[PDB]
Amino acid sequence: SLPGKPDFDGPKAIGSQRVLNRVDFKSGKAHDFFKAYEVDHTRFPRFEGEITIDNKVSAEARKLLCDSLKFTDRLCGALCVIRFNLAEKTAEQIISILDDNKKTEYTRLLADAIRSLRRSSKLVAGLPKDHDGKDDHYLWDIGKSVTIRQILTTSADTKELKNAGKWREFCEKLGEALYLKSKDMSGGLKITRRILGDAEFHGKPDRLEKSRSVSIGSVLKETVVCGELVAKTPFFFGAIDEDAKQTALQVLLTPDNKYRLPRSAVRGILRRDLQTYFDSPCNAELGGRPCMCKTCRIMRGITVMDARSEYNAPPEIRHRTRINPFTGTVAEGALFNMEVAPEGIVFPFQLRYRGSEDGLPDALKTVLKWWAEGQAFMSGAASTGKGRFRMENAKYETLDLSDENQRNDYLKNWGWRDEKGLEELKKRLNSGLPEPGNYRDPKWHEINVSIEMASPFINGDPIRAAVDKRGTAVVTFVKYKAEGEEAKPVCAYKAESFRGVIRSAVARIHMEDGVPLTELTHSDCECLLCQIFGSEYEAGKIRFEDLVFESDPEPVTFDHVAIDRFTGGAADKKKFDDSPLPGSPARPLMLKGSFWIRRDVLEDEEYCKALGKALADVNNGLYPLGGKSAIGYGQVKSLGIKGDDKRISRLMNVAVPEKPKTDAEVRIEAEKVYYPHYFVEPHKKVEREEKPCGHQKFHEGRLTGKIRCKLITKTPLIVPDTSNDDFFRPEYHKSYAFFRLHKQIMIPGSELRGMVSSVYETVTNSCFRIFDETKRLSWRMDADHQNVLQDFLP
Amino acid sequence: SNPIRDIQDRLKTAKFDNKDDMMNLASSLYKYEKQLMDSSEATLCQQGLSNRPNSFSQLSQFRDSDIQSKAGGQTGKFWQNEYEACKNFQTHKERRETLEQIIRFLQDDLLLKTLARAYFHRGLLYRPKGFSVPARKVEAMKKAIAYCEIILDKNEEESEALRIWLYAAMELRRCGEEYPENFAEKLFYLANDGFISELYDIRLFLEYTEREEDNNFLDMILQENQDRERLFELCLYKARAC
Amino acid sequence: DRMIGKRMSADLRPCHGDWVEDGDLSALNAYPEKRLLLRHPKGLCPACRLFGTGSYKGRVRFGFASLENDPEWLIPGKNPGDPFHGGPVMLSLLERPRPTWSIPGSDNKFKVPGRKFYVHHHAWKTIKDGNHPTTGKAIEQSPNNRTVEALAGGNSFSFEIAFENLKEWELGLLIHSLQLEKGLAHKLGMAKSMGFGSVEIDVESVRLRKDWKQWRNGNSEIPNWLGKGFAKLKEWFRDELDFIENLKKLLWFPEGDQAPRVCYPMLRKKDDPNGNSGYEELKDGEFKKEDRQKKLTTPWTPWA
RNA sequence: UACCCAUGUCGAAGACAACAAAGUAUUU
RNA sequence: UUGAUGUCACGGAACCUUUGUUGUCUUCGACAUGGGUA
Ligand SMILES: [Zn+2]
Ligand SMILES: [Zn+2]
Ligand SMILES: [Zn+2]
Repeated sequence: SLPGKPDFDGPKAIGSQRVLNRVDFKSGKAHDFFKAYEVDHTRFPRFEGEITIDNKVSAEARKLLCDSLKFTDRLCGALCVIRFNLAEKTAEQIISILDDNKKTEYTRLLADAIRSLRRSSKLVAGLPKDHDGKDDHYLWDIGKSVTIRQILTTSADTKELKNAGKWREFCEKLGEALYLKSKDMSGGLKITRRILGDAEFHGKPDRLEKSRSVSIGSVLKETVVCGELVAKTPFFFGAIDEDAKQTALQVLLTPDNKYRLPRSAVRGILRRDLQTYFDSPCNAELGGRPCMCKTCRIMRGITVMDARSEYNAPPEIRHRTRINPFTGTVAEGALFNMEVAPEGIVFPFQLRYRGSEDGLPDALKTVLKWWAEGQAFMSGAASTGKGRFRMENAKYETLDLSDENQRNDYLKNWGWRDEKGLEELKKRLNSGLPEPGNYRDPKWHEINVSIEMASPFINGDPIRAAVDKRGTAVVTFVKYKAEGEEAKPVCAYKAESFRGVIRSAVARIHMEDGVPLTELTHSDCECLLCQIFGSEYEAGKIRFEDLVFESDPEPVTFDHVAIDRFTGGAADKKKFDDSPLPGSPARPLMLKGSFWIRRDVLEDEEYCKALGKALADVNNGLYPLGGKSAIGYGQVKSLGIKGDDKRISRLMNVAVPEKPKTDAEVRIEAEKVYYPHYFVEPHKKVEREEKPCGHQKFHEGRLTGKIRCKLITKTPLIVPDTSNDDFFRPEYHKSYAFFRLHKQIMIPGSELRGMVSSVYETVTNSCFRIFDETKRLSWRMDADHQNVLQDFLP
Repeated sequence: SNPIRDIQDRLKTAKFDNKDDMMNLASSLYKYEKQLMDSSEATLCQQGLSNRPNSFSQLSQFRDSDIQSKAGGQTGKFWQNEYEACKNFQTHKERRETLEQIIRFLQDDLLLKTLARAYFHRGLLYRPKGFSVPARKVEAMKKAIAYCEIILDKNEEESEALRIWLYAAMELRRCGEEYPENFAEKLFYLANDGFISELYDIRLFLEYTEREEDNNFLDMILQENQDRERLFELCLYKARAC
Repeated sequence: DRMIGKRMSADLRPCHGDWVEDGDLSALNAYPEKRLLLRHPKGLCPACRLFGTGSYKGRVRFGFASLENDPEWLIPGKNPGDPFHGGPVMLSLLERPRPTWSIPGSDNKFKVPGRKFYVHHHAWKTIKDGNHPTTGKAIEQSPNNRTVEALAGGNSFSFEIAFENLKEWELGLLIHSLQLEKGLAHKLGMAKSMGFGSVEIDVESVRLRKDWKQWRNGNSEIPNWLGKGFAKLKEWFRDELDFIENLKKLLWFPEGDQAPRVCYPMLRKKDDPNGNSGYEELKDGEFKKEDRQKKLTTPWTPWA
């Protein structure tokens, strides 16, 4: 029992319930699951009790008992040694401000943004101003009584919240409260349940099993391996807190918010890689006598430490979405967010093996060599590049426990498994690893990628935009790398987005029985898209990592405005801006990275052909990267790969007529004066179609290509650089330069799109695409008795 | 399919006092939502509804809480009936899709009873292979029992809920589980009802016969009609009764 | 009594638009079919099919244009040692358009008149001389007007358009909307009403994807696409293509040393040293309410 | 309950609309 | 808060599928205010 027998409110007061699953080896997907409570040893390290012994018990029985207690090394699933308030008030206040000022539509955005502040209270001082540099920003100065900015500034200066952990706790609780308030406005928090397959499955032991005696022999050795597992990519060990609703996908943490590499996952990955080495799945069910296959016999000798990190900063939050292939737009309901653990975290690693062979079995030596070469794929979400580790600084030695002197030394020290004994054992481990005899190459191969873009790029994050000092509507993605306890930001292109682009490129040009792979449901399916990219029933065979930019460019901000087609001025509320990375033909953006492909895919000429065709079309410029490609962003100048031995990359490689003379006649009278604008009256008939052309394939008979154009000025042209309204300095008189990108005179694509769209709308007699329908006109009355004033009465 | 057009046709016909009108309208709206959630090719339809003020008024009246919740149970019952009619013309995949559509739609005693029966029938599709039973079979039967117990907690005389509960309890026993508790008492209530509603009931009255050692209901079984597809199974029950 | 959406035919309202009908559409906020009350019963018009909507991605992409040669500036830069920056020009006041002028009253007689286009003219010469386009008086700095760095005529740019799954008539009418005709021009950029921003576009090249490994030159097929485009317009509208004629008359560029005078009236004629009527005089003379929508919808109708 | 006008001044828009999680075969 | 001549649970990777994306010219001229005189 616990010393002193204290009491607690219930099991959730002392530990957390966590799902533990069972993964089918061949499909790579979970077959079933069960749950248990885990209690952290740093909170409850110790239990105490008594053994009562009769006086007539022999001395040899007593010796055997004491030695057995020292030899006993694991109990209740854990290695062991045997010896002998503010956030509620703030939420209420902010909700009252929002509902008093009729700004409740911003509740969700505020909830997500405030959550983002959990990593540092200094971010409060950095919150954006308005476009005039003044405290009238549309979110943070609501209530301008006190504003939200003032409430947060006061909270950040409260001495109780000066500790970073307390600030993180405050931000998290406040974000959750505002999230739940925002959910009430949508009719309450409601989540779709699974029809079937939602119950736990517990192994059933067999009571008709027969008894056996087995010798195993007196030869018995223990090998100890020590080292580090280092995160070379971000990683994701999934675990949902049922009481935390705001985030959809969540990472496993310790109660003091350190990152945890759990024992269960490490054992599961070891068993998976051993079956990969032997190349034979284990079919055994839970219960009955122990399985005798070659993998289970090794796993019965293995021991591994549960490990945690020194690094304890909050996780990143990633946006994720799914695209409907027919419309080219987000699918219904397909917006969700994900916690991610940064790359660079370091975990202690300790493995032990007991057996009668003279060392580690040859299969395990091969697997540990695979891990030392950086192919420890350990965590979930592997297909989008999460969870690749390298085993570093490995050391080992073997202790012979048949030797009575060694065995007594071992018993005297509890096998050197506590911290101090471990720091003594490490003084006698030998550097390196034992070399495998029957070595087998790793099953995954790395392909290096380099992409060149001659245009601006954005991979949008609006939440980061809501809190960054720059204050535009959207900014590009960044991610963080750990160093010690420091976090460093890097601009990147998400692994998920790049996977999506390549998958779309492959699917749109292949068919199964004459149907595009974009249109299939993929039940009971064997198409190449399921074979390469996976499905809801099996894991994929290609893993994409994030791509990073070379030479670290700095973002630029562009302004935009929508034009009412009737008035010719700015449409009422539609003025906006963004912050893309600048890229141009003279100074293009350079993206680098890699993806991993399983060797049986590289060996298959058909799958290599498919991937080659898709990357050929990406290299041709048919698939831009990131958002807002309608206005010229994301254009690929070229894409090249290395590492395939050219198995994939082998596939990757009349004048225009004169325009007619116009028939239009306008007659001008030299003394008269004309109006600067006129209106074109449309035709009564607008030609509509209920079901436009789908995006899911290149349709036969229709055209795809590029038009290259020349533009010439006939009168002087103004296209301003509105990033600086004081260019000609020796409310003030504003002045602008002409638009430039890396000191190149340019015209944005959005300008040309709008200009050409107006004329195309007029030629085809289309609807007024932009038009302020809901405006209500009004006019002044006049000093007129009969027509006006005699009808208004007191 | 063009489900938007179907919504137009229903909105023309529908009046709110009439069961069939609301049944059809609810069905059409559910199918529209389903096609959106599936990212079907029907999502390319960009058209809307005509006669906007009328359509708005009729939809706003339908989406009254009591009207739509009333229509829900009736639509579920109608689908459950048509399934149990065409069950033996369907293949396994489409039997499965029908039942799972009913379950997802329904996720009032009529609703609960329909959902319990739907879960019972979804479980029946699973068959043991080798000496192992699928876990989802047990899961489905337990969920059927769970739904039944909401009704029976407040009306223990309800024959349909009681019969579904007893069928699921017998399937649990067949899967090698134990009977759920108070099986004896509920099985005694069933004998106080004393009438065969469906072929499964013959197996309940034999269980009652073997438990209470009472022969009264055996003459009902021997007089059962021979015009049945699973004739061999009925004859086996005749043999037990004899 | 009406929102402005009720002052035009329901067919010319945006395909995917806002609720203008009488009611509180929020009553259906929880349910998916709410979107069907905001969409036209017959679907998407050509420009929505080509350039896209919030629920349908577009099929054309417009890239950045880049200047080909050394800039030619309207005004020499302050430092003659640097040719890559121009000198300032000060514009007169830019104020918002008023629809109350085009729609003179609450009478249901008055519709939305049409799509606004600005005409081509050389009032930029007056502004370059530092004088107001209407009055001819010197322009003065204010917090409300702008100074800009402007290119001259004769500067050349290049850019590319990518397109996907177009019909031949769509590509034909897109090329027609780009290149127009010899004697016609587009408008671009700031201060269109002051004579700035006349530009002309010419196609250099069209290339086509045959399949994943072959692209081919499409310059030969341009006339065929133009023919199908005009045949499509005939199929839709038969002879009554008057909106095309009015569009051409507003795109017409003055040539042959022609010099139209184009400007807005002053508020009252006492404010104008040229002696023409102002808005307060025009509103019951030539642009009287019963006559205004006809004159505004007739290209190059003079006001003085 | 008939008649009549008078004065000259001034920036606007600053994001909006949509999606806010959903799925996840056990068999003629 | 166990019960004793019998516990492989270190006998089970929360795993698998999903592009923060679609639509939008940094544009632009007539409008404010409420009386006064018989
Ligand atoms: Zn095994
Ligand atoms: Zn497939
Ligand atoms: Zn349209």
